[PDB]
Order: sequence, then C-alpha cells, then structure tokens
Amino acid sequence: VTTVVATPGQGPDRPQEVSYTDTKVIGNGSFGVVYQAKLCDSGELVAIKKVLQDKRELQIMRKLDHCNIVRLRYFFYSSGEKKDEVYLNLVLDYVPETVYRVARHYSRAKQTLPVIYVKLYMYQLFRSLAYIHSFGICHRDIKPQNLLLDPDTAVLKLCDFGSAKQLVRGEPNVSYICSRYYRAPELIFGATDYTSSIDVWSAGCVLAELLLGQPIFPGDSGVDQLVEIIKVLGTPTREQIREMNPNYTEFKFPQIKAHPWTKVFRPRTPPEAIALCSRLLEYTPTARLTPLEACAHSFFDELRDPNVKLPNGRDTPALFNFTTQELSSNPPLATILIPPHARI
Ligand SMILES: CN1CCN(c2ccc(NCCNc3ccc([N+](=O)[O-])c(N)n3)nc2-c2ccc(Cl)cc2Cl)C(=O)C1
Repeated sequence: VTTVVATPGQGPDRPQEVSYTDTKVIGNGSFGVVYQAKLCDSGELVAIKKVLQDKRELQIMRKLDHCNIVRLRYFFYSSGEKKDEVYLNLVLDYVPETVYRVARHYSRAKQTLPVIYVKLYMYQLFRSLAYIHSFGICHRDIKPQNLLLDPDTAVLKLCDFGSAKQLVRGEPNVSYICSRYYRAPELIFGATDYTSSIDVWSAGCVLAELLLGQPIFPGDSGVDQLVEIIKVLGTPTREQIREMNPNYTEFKFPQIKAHPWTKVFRPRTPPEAIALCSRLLEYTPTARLTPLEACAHSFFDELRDPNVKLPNGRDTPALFNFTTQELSSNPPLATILIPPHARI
C-alpha cells in the first residue's frame, strides 16, 4: 500500500523521501503507463507516468510553470517489468478527466458539449500554447486525450510532452509527428522546416471536433488524412502548397471545391465559433492565428464578461493572470485579453 521513493523534483536539486498509496493504473499506451496515486503527507492525488528509457519530456517539464499545464512535482528513476532497464517516473498533478472523455459523454448522450465549456477549454488550450510557444516549444501532439480536465472547476491542463521539442530556425524536424487526425497538412506534405503553428492547426481540429461531436478529419493513413482535409478546405493552391512545403512540387490532385464553413457545422453552431475555426484550419501556416490571437477572438468574449459564471454556479477558473512572458508575441493584445474588471 505505501510506496516510498527518494526524488528531487522541480525547483531546487534536493532529493527527498516521497510516500504514496492507493496506486491504480489509469492507462497504457505510446506514452508508457500512467498511474493514479495519493501523496501520504498532504493526501493530494497525483499522476505517476512511468516510461522506459531506451533508443525531451523531463527537460521541458522541469522548466514549465503555468496554470494550464500539468506541473511536474517530482521525478525518479526506478526498476520495472524489464530487468536491468532504467525507467523514468514523472510525479505530476492529477486532473480527473480528459476533453476526449467529456466530449465522448456528450456525444453518446446525443448532445454537443455546451458552448461555455467549448469557450473555457479552448481558451485555456490556446493560453497554454501561447506560453510554450513563447519559449519556442511546440507540443506536437495536441489532441483531446492530452487536454486534462477538472469538471467542477472547468480547469484545463495540457499534458504529455513526450513529442514536444524546441523548434529552432535552421534545424530540421521530423514530419511524421502528431496523432494523424490532428496532423497539420505541412507535416503530411513532408515539411521539416515547420513552426509552432502545427499546434494551432491541431487546436483547430480539437475546436471543430467539439462543435461536430466527432473528429473533423478521420483519415485512415497519412495520404487519406490529406483527402479528409481537401474534402472540407478544398484543393490547396500552388501558393498554399509552396507555403506548406517549399521543396514539394509534385501534387497533381483533382479540383475539389471547399465545403463552406457554415455548412460544415450544424445550424445551431455560433457564427463566432465557425469564424474562429476558419482562422485556425488554414492551409498556409503563417495565415493561422497565433494562440494569443486565438484567446483574443470574439468567440471568447463571454469569458471576459464581468457576470460570467460556470453552469454549476462557481466562478470561472483564472483566465486573465497573464505574465509578460505569456504576452511576448503581442503585448498590445493585453488591452483585449485582460478585461476592465480583471486589471490589477
Ligand atoms: C490509451 N489511453 C487510455 C487511458 N487514457 C486516459 C483516460 C482517462 C484519463 N483521465 C485523466 C486522469 N489523470 C491524468 C492522466 C494523465 C496525466 N498526465 O500528466 O499524463 C495526468 N496528470 N493525469 N486520462 C487518460 C490519459 C490521458 C493522457 C495520457 Cl498521456 C495518459 C492517460 Cl492514461 C487515455 O487518454 C488514452
């Protein structure tokens, strides 16, 4: 029942005994294995991610500090299933749900996720992206499963930095990255010089999925993923193909008309949600809004209303405590982002 381990963790390099109990398996996958546990001293729930080390998550997790990113409490090396292999354990903050599971509850119940939650969850996702992109860090795996959620407080926390990397101009990066459904079209065209706007495309895919109740681009392969994008956005132009990958020149594809954005979504869909979505799911990577510009979109105006409350009656979580680092990409947007009632 009680497991005792020694571990340094974030902040100062000082290993200490951490005792936890009520260990339970959350899930298994590409990430490794994630367990739920309770810290004995405080009685706080935590998520322990055990990963086998062979063949940058730790490096990135020790530097990040944000309200919409799951924090690293502690980290330790241990034994595991495989003898003589080294396993890294990340003790992170526990959040009970995922955007995937919450969206799946509403879909199975023939409902669309309420707009108030679509606004709250997307705003906090873009806010977490504005923060990591201000350090040049691209997540490269934005999807509903990686967006942790606390249903009662409506707090969203971005997790799983196992695909994350600091993008530097001049250094190439792998094109086969991101879960296929949320993969930006530059990556499909084999671009190695892509930017952090691949996460904005992936966030646009998450937004569209919450408005439709099912993935907008459910491709069965890298090639079929592009067919799903073309069926909605229409055939990309030469300029768009050059913008996505400057070294691709061989795209022969039939002329498919774009599906108008008003027709993609159901008639009850708010126009501002559609308008925001059209500025994220753009072929040209530079034409996409930055995460900080997405936060300042008119679709999130209700969150900036002094009288906004969650359906349960609680206040919204913290949305306007922006740091200077977080506003770096566009300091003048602080006028829109921090409303009159939230300033000082
Ligand atoms: C294939 N799998 C099956 C399980 N599964 C799943 C089911 C329910 C929950 N509920 C939230 C529980 N808490 C939690 C989880 C992860 C972290 N984390 O930092 O990674 C933290 N801090 N907390 N999460 C997960 C989950 C999400 C992301 C990652 Cl990487 C790992 C897991 Cl198991 C999946 O999405 C897909």
